This record gives sequence, C-alpha cells and structure tokens, in this order.
Amino acid sequence: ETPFTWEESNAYYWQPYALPL
Amino acid sequence: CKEREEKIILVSSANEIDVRPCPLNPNEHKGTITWYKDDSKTPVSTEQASRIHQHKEKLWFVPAKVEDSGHYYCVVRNSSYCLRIKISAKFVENEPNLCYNAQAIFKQKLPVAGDGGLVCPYMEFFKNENNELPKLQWYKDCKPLLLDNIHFSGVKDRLIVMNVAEKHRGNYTCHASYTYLGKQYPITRVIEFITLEENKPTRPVIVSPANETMEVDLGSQIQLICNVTGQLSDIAYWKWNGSVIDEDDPVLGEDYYSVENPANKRRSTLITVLNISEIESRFYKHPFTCFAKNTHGIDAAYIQLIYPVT
Repeated sequence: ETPFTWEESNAYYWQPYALPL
Repeated sequence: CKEREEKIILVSSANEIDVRPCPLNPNEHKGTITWYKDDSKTPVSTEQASRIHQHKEKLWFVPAKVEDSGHYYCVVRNSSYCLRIKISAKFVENEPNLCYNAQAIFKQKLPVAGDGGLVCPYMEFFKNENNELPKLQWYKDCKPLLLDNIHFSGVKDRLIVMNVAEKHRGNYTCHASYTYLGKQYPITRVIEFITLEENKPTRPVIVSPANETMEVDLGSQIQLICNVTGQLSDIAYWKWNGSVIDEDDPVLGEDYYSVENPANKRRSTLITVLNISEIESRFYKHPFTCFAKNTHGIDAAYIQLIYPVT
C-alpha cells in the first residue's frame, strides 16, 4: 500500500467552498 | 531574508487536532525550520504542552480553536540562506444543523481507479500513531457507514464504494481520533463525491505553481518550474501580461520537458521551465502563469514576483 502524503493532498485536492481571511 | 507567500488558504474544522508542515521545495529543504504567528516575534513554543506548539518541524494546533485563524510564518535558516514562508490558515465551526462547514470540504482534481476511491486527505502526519494510520470511521451526509465490505469497504486511508444500484452523491466524512498526552481529539475530513468518471473527464492538474508570491531583486535572474500531472499529450506553457512567451524573446526562454510514468500512463508529469536571464521592473507588475490544456478542460496556476520590501 502507498498511502497519501501531505504534498499529495495539496496537489490533488482543493476547497471550492472555502472563503478568504 | 526573502519572503514567499502561499496565497491559497487551507480551511479546516476547529476544535480538532491539526498540523501544518512547511510547504518546502528541493534545493531549500535544509537544516533548521522555525514557526511564528502573524508578524515576526518569538517563535511558536516548542514546549510540548501548550495548545499551539511546534514539533518535528511542523506546527501543531492541539485543540485548534477559531481564534487561531490567520497567517503563520515558516523559516529555513541553513547558514548561508534563510527563507520565510507566509501560509494563511482558517479554522471553522460547523454550520447550524450539519456535521460540517462548507468551507472545509475538499474535492478531488484527479480521480483514482474504481467506482469509489475516496482518500481521507491530509492524514500523513497522523500516520504517526505508531507507524500505522489509525482506523478510519466513515460517514455520508452525516450518517454513519457500515464497512461490511458489500456496500462500502475500509482500507487504510481509503474508502471503496461498491457498485450498488444507488446514488452515491454525497458529502463524505472520514473520522479518526488521535491520542496525544493521555487524551484524544478528533480529526475529520469531508470529500464531495460525484458522477464524472468512466470515460475521461480528467483535465490536467498543475501541481507546481501554487498561486504564490516570490520576492526577488531586479539584478538577479531565476527559473520558474511549471509541473503538471497528466497524459503525455497534454500541454504545459507559461504566459505573462496575457501573452505566451515569445519564441524569440531576449530575456525569457521556455523549455518543454516530459517525464513518462511507467506505472500509469494517464498520470505522468510535464515540466516547462521559464528561464529568466534577468528580472525587470516590468515583471513586478503582473504575475507569471502556467497553463495546461487537454480539450477536457484547462488548468491554470501562478507565481507573482514582487520587489523586495523597505
């Protein structure tokens, strides 16, 4: 098994509902 | 010290445990990493107790409250060089009558094999539960999921959804409970699952330029690496001031490379280095943007070069 890394989570995920600071 | 900012905010639920590693690169990942709160002051306490503390080169928000939302800085002081990085982090409480807040819900840009394939993102640093990732409990639209292996199945950080005559549309939550100092707190992610699959609704994904700002000085010269993850037929190219780099531009140069993936053809990487013989005061006005097309979409990301501060 090759479980997901953080660099990988940043790379292949995004938040469409996220709002600014 | 040369600043670099990550314009993208990483929203995450409050009242949970959270980490934030330093978004670092190759030639820079060297000795010494340090964290801080908004603006320069005394670095986040390494004191292993305290709510917000650094540990193993990461920033740990134990109970991660809402009043923790903001800009954090990461510094790499090797000996000859140093690099400060601004990140932006938001912590949100769930909307009324929901087990989640819309702002923190993720969506995959590139799918995996199978009718399912949900992967609880950002659990890598929690894999530290004695080398193995803690048992992940799963949900759909807030209701619990039975991993009976006939409707759904749980394996490591993934959630396989079986091909039942069902509508899979939903907002799935992955839940773990990390034990830190004789007391455990929750960890949750929410991934929205769709219908786009089977054929090839996969557009290219630019992994490298991540909508960020770099600080450089007029004299010097640099090199901007655009990295994409897609098929070998996709295309990665840089632009500026709304125009592709001239094939005969004097200062700017564009080299196109391709790194084939034996394991998976569909998921290879494409490099497009935009060389810059010398930075100019005209470049500080607009951002440099990478592009990637495939007739199934277009992805775009950038890096904004800014003049060094006073």
